[PDB]
Amino acid sequence: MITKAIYPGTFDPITNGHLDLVTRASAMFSHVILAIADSSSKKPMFTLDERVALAKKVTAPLKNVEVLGFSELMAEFAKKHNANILVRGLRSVSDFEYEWQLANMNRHLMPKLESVFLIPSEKWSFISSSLVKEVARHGGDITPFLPKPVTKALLAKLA
Amino acid sequence: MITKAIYPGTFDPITNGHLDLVTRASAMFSHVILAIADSSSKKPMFTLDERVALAKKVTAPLKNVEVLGFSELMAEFAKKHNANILVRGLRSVSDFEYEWQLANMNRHLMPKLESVFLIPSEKWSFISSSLVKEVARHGGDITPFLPKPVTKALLAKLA
Amino acid sequence: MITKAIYPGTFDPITNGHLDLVTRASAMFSHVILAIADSSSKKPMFTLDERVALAKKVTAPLKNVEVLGFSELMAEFAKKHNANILVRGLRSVSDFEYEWQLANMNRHLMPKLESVFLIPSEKWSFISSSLVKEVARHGGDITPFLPKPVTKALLAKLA
Amino acid sequence: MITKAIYPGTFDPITNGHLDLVTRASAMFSHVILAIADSSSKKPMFTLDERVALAKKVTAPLKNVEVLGFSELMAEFAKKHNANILVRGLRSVSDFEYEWQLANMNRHLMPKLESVFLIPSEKWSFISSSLVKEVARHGGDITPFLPKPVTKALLAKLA
Amino acid sequence: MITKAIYPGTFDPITNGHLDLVTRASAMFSHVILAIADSSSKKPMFTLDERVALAKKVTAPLKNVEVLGFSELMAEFAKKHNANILVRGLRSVSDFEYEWQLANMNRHLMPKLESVFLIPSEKWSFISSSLVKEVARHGGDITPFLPKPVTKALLAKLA
Amino acid sequence: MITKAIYPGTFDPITNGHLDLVTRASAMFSHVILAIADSSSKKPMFTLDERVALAKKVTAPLKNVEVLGFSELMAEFAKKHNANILVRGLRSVSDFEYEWQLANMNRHLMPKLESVFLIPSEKWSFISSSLVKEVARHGGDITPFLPKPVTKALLAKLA
Ligand SMILES: CC(C)(COP(=O)(O)OP(=O)(O)OC[C@H]1O[C@@H](n2cnc3c(N)ncnc32)[C@H](O)[C@@H]1OP(=O)(O)O)[C@@H](O)C(=O)NCCC(=O)NCCS
Ligand SMILES: CC(C)(COP(=O)(O)OP(=O)(O)OC[C@H]1O[C@@H](n2cnc3c(N)ncnc32)[C@H](O)[C@@H]1OP(=O)(O)O)[C@@H](O)C(=O)NCCC(=O)NCCS
Ligand SMILES: CC(C)(COP(=O)(O)OP(=O)(O)OC[C@H]1O[C@@H](n2cnc3c(N)ncnc32)[C@H](O)[C@@H]1OP(=O)(O)O)[C@@H](O)C(=O)NCCC(=O)NCCS
Ligand SMILES: CC(C)(COP(=O)(O)OP(=O)(O)OC[C@H]1O[C@@H](n2cnc3c(N)ncnc32)[C@H](O)[C@@H]1OP(=O)(O)O)[C@@H](O)C(=O)NCCC(=O)NCCS
Ligand SMILES: CC(C)(COP(=O)(O)OP(=O)(O)OC[C@H]1O[C@@H](n2cnc3c(N)ncnc32)[C@H](O)[C@@H]1OP(=O)(O)O)[C@@H](O)C(=O)NCCC(=O)NCCS
Ligand SMILES: CC(C)(COP(=O)(O)OP(=O)(O)OC[C@H]1O[C@@H](n2cnc3c(N)ncnc32)[C@H](O)[C@@H]1OP(=O)(O)O)[C@@H](O)C(=O)NCCC(=O)NCCS
Repeated sequence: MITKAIYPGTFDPITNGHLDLVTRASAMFSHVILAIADSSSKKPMFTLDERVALAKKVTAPLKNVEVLGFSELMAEFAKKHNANILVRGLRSVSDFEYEWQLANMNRHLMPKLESVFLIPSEKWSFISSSLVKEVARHGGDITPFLPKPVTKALLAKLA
Repeated sequence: MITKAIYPGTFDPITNGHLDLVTRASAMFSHVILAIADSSSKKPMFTLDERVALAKKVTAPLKNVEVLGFSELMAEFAKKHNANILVRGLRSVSDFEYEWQLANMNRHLMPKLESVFLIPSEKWSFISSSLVKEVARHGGDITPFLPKPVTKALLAKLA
Repeated sequence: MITKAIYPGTFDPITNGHLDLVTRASAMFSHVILAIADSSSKKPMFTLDERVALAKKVTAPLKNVEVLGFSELMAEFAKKHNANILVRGLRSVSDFEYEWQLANMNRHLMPKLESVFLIPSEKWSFISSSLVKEVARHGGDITPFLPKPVTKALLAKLA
Repeated sequence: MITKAIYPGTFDPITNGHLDLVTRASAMFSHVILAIADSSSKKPMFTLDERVALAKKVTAPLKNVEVLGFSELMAEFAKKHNANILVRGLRSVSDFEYEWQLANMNRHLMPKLESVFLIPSEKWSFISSSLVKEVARHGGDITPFLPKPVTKALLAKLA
Repeated sequence: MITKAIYPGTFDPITNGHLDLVTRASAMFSHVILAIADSSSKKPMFTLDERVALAKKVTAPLKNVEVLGFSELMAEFAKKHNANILVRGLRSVSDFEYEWQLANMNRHLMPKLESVFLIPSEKWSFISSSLVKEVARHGGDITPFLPKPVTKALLAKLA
Repeated sequence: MITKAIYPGTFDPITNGHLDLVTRASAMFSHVILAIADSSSKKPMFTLDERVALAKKVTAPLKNVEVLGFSELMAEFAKKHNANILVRGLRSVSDFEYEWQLANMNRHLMPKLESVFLIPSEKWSFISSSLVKEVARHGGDITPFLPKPVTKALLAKLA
């Protein structure tokens, strides 16, 4: 039996929370696409190419993980790649509303794609990317929250 | 790659919500144990044997689902059955607290068992077993909420 | 156009929160039944007759409010009284889950009965009956939380 | 006894969720104004005139519903129209905070206007307008979520 | 300036979460009473004397912490001890409702006593005493969740 | 024993909710800095100097409160001022997520700074600054929500 899962997000940038979730998804499913949405209208700090390069560095040890950027409808991209499982995180109760909305919308768009949720380790659940960037903008130490090469890119982006 | 998942609960009795979640788990994983906890101290309405018999009737069409009752530590039962994935439902934000507590406890008890969460269909998410029993006690129609043989057993239990 | 609303609860005992909600419902609808469920299996402190007598004293100034005790299915009682609107309170986010479950169940039981929700005044929203009783058991002052005759009955019940 | 209710919102555009709530309000109250706030500072996709025209098409079968655009304080508009009831939706727990804030503010602005809340059908509760627009921008099917003429206008707005 | 804080609870038994909160309160305030409510009607597993003895062992290194059992109204006990600050934990969003209710009730009972809240370390926030006892009843390892002497007493209580 | 607390925020502008929290913090701690973040990237309505002047007027009666504007990392500012306690508000469950994220981030940035939370009076808990500004923009009365001199400045800012 073969599961092809998609882990979609803007990953701007990939964090230690994302790394925990993709590592766990990697262990459970045959193949995982870490799918990075262009999200142009959402004004990312890093370009799609920069985000893809960071995610590849961070997920390199995971054999059955593939990083792909995409600009289309997520449901269309999943269909294209024959994915049948969408994996998303729930850091705390507050994440539930939007995951429920997305999962219901995706149910309409691609009835065969099942959404499943993982709760990140307690080490990473409080991590908000906006707050990490805010701390970085003020020169605060963000090394615990991001992979090494991500910390390096973020600091460079802000210097 | 082979996933053996456990879907544990008291299932007192199995509802259309449980049926939706086990059917979806059945489609995703190689094998699913629908594991019914004795839960003696939690005072179930149906005996363990009655609950196992109902769950077998309701899950009979699902080839790769096995129904087993258990009285021990859930983590010990999973280890015994070489399960590596625990599947649980999240009906709404309110279910998150207890799933987060259980998942963290289970992480300590069996570090290799991953917990994953499914959100039931909008058709069934509002279903509370206590409220279904309350309605049944007052002679109200509960046919939409439970499989046919479960409705039959519940009505008999209450007549 | 004529609205007959039902405001159902265990009212064990009626509080200043209930009084605020029934007073507001009284102002909006043609007629309001303040319907007191027997709720025998839920072990009320006050008998149904005691609860009905307290609610009558407290709602006496409200011309178009009628207090009735009932032991059947709430939906059946509403049908019996030709009620088309069920009014319930939401004190805070935490009350939402159970109101959503009840409203969906009631939708199945009586499709024509509409449930509508009021948020109690900030003066009363934090009031929990269990906590008021707990404070009363320890001789603490509960006069702000209950109508005068209710405070009198509760104190007598506990002396 | 006569209830004039106001159902205020930005309605950008009116959705099947709004239609469900206004239809239910229509059944309960003598008259309903579906009041569309200009909300200029909130940058709507559709002009006020476009939104009013869509809401009129969608609410045409409801005899006692009137659609009006307004740019002033909602409380002032309600006073102007002698409305005594404000109806708003609660899709899930997450909507509670803002409704509680608005209702308290409106209590100060117009003490006689009562706010009352309806929970939309399970068919529509997960619908977020931002997410529907996002799906539409990517060419995904949004026909289940919006009335036919709204789907038509949205698609045209985005082509 | 001198702060005498009270940290009240049933402490049945004291956990590593309680220890974290009392240690932090100890660092901030001049004196802390760790106040153990008899809570007879709430059916504790450990007697008041057993709970007091466990809390004394666990808080012994904290110079300015005093452990006292009490059976009266918490507000009366605080007044008796001239406490002006009540410290309580918030493990997650789900704890907020009851703390808000208690704090408002305590405001009425003793207007000069201020309630203040601490969030436990991420190491301990998921710990539920009921779930720890449930795991202990089934022979599971609970050593990470309770101080050593508490683990010893609990195991003995259950053997 | 000496507590130096910091109460940080954008205070754009200071509200009666902030005044309640700082007054309570003033009563509990030896010294309180009401610290106003420049928050340039968050586009405040009032300049930092305007916000500092308003906060000084409103906190003038509080002997042990000092108002200071700052543009750096909050943790760095606290270290600079030898603060050991950070005080923040929790108006309702909805505020918990962001306070938990901030508190965890601040734990990493300055391990010795303890965060503690106060719940504002029921009089002020529903107050949202964005909604007060929205009401002010439409000429509605906001006098209950802001100190007198703040109402004066806001009205002038909007005329
Ligand atoms: C991109 C897409 C997957 C959303 O992903 P995402 O959650 O926004 O991406 P990320 O996990 O990397 O995080 C994005 C932002 O929202 C936050 N976020 C993510 N999940 C969240 C949740 N469930 N609740 C609240 N915030 C959340 C992120 O943390 C980040 O905020 P931050 O910058 O402060 O960290 C989704 O919109 C998508 O499928 N895009 C393609 C177009 C499409 O198909 N749209 C319709 C899908 S139904
Ligand atoms: C049995 C066990 C899996 C819990 O399962 P469960 O969720 O209670 O079983 P069910 O899904 O059938 O429901 C049980 C009751 O709690 C409710 N419930 C289930 N999940 C819930 C959630 N996350 N939040 C709130 N309520 C929930 C159920 O609906 C039911 O209530 P109801 O009678 O009104 O319907 C768990 O305690 C267990 O693993 N037992 C074995 C012993 C053990 O190992 N304990 C330690 C595990 S960390
Ligand atoms: C009685 C009935 C209306 C529920 O009412 P109720 O909310 O329990 O009655 P009250 O408002 O007086 O409060 C009952 C208890 O639950 C609490 N409560 C009420 N609404 C709540 C909410 N939505 N969320 C959490 N707790 C709530 C009450 O405060 C009280 O607890 P307390 O003793 O600490 O104060 C309902 O079960 C009923 O319709 N009974 C008749 C039988 C029936 O038809 N059942 C099926 C209906 S779908
Ligand atoms: C317009 C007004 C009624 C708010 O209405 P509204 O809820 O924003 O309008 P809609 O229901 O059509 O939705 C507006 C946006 O916020 C969302 N929303 C609506 N209610 C919500 C809730 N309670 N919680 C979270 N989001 C909500 C909507 O879905 C929409 O977001 P989307 O574009 O992703 O769909 C209100 O601000 C108003 O009265 N305006 C007039 C000026 C005024 O009087 N202001 C002070 C009133 S106290
Ligand atoms: C005892 C008293 C302080 C409550 O304390 P407490 O929170 O129940 O005591 P603990 O922190 O040790 O925990 C008690 C139980 O409720 C849980 N709990 C504690 N705080 C909680 C919260 N805010 N939300 C949900 N559950 C909570 C505990 O974890 C424990 O459950 P568990 O056995 O699964 O672990 C309170 O009722 C009191 O002041 N008692 C004296 C009498 C009185 O004055 N009453 C009126 C006070 S307003
Ligand atoms: C400024 C800082 C303290 C945040 O404070 P703040 O909460 O935003 O300031 P205020 O209390 O005056 O309110 C700011 C806005 O967010 C809202 N808000 C405040 N606390 C909130 C909460 N916990 N949840 C949701 N919204 C909240 C405010 O009400 C206001 O919104 P409004 O304009 O509608 O009223 C924080 O970002 C900071 O420390 N800044 C300095 C830079 C830094 O060190 N960053 C990293 C800290 S971990």
